[PDB]
Amino acid sequence: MKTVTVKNLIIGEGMPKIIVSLMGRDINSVKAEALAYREATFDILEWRVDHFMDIASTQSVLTAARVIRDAMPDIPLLFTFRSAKEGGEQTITTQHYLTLNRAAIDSGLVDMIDLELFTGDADVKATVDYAHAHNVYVVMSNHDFHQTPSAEEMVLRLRKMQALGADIPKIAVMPQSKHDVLTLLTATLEMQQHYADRPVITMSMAKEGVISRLAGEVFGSAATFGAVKQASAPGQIAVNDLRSVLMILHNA
Ligand SMILES: *C[C@@]1(O)C[C@@H](C(=O)O)C[C@@H](O)[C@@H]1O
Repeated sequence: MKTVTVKNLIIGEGMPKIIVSLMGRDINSVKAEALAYREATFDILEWRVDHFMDIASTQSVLTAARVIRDAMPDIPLLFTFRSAKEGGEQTITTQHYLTLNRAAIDSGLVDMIDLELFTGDADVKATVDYAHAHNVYVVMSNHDFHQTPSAEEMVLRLRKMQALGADIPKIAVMPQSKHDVLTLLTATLEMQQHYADRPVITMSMAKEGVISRLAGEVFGSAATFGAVKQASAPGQIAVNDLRSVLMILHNA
């Protein structure tokens, strides 16, 4: 295992780390949300850039990043544009997606970026290498909002992310049955037992999948998302309740 340490937070050891997502449409709402979020307890702040309406302007995006970092100078900060294809709020070109992520990297404001695997292997690998050349970690991600692949498919998808240089592979999948929740836990455990080179983040979405957001320590999901006021994906619970459960499991 190669853990990821960001600002003295060690991802891939101990209790799963709690991530919350800040969603603001404009600079004013990003400011307001940052001030509210800094009164919540969590480990990693994700900025969901795809909720920001002035996405065409790299400088407006960088201004909003500055607002967040000013509000929370010491927080691990994850910059994520989630494409509509993968459950996000809007669609941009691959070129502009890469431009925004490279700008985030260059700014020095962000600790990690999210890169979607299915952007394309060559673009992903180049962007991973760019991030690493500038001391930024990559959460490489995939989201299926319709269904759950087989455990074997999910393992191979996470292993491919490892192979492309992901620091932290991530998969979120939609259960169509309770069995699919167990499939996601089975894939997660297979990574822990047999492919434990990098921390992985996994989740089964929606209400049926909630247990997967709680059982990260035993089966091997290195982080979990909670909601401050609004969920950033189906199935997230209130962040204080998430924290309570994680602590109970860690100390059981
Ligand atoms: C990583 C990610 O896609 C996971 C979502 C989830 O299922 O909890 C929340 C998103 O905000 C995040 O980008």
